[PDB]
Amino acid sequence: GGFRKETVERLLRLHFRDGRTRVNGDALLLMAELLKVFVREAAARAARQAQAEDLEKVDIEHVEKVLPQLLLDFV
Amino acid sequence: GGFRKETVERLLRLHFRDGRTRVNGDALLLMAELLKVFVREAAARAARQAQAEDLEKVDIEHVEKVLPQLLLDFV
Amino acid sequence: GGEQRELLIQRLRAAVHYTTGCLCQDVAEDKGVLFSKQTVAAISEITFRQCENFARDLEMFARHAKRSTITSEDVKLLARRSNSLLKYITQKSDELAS
Amino acid sequence: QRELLIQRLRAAVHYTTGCLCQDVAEDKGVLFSKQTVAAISEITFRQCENFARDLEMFARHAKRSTITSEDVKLLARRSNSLLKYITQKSDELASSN
Repeated sequence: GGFRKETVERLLRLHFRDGRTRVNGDALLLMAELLKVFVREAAARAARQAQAEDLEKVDIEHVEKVLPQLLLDFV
Repeated sequence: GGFRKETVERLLRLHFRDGRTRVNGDALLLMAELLKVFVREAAARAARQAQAEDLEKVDIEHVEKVLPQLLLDFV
Repeated sequence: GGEQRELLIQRLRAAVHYTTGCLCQDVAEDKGVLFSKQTVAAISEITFRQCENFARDLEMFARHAKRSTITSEDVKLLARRSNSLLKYITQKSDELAS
Repeated sequence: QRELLIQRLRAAVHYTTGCLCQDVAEDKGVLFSKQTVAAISEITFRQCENFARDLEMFARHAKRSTITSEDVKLLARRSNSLLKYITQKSDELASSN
């Protein structure tokens, strides 16, 4: 139904700068949720941008168009 | 050129949601400094875009072109 | 050597690509559109990349509180700028541990 | 009242922005239109809402009602160069004595 705890943990560990850093179990589940929301937002806004153009197929242009606002919204 | 600590403090207080919230002295001075870097970075990037366009004059279009990325690095 | 990290990176990219594919499949049904394989892949790459900022922030938000272990409090702080999202994630969290 | 306060602060930011842009103009050998300076001033004014609310939340995160250099450094965390610059300014201040 979404991202796996182990995938999310590995994803984060990839970027930690401190060898001390750990993540508790519920933070992981919560983060898996947040990552799910972000993918689905990326997808919906790209979709949104496409049928706004009266197109049923979403292309990389639609993705590119909605990208800046999507990222600002997750800052 | 620079922001006065009194201006900076009133700017922040405008938006504080908690009545307890305060700013210490060094933080005010640091924030003034951050606000000034922000302005200069905005101006410099807009100047850089205009020059890339082979222009000696910076217009609002140059500002709006650089804004999304700028907001990406001042988060 | 360094190629271990690179293999780990292609692994994680591929795992994110699969889940992204799954999630995009759902959105394409609700919205009744089609997501080109190129689009799914791009959304996946973006998402993978975005984990760099999430991770950096979680780590620093916890450290800010003098904590080595990231908690649900840190993850909620990630959602602060958005009241609807914060509420969603806040709700998710209380829906979790309970 | 609050609205007059807002117009006061917009005007003060706008004036200070004018000064900074003149510095960048000369240094870079470009001219900034009045509208450009206006636009930058307004962006900066709007940004403060986020800066303020983040700082407040960053301090509350650490259980503090008072915002400190630490919170400000955190605000600069996204750019490595920016974080480096603010940090240095932070360190100069703390060394005040």
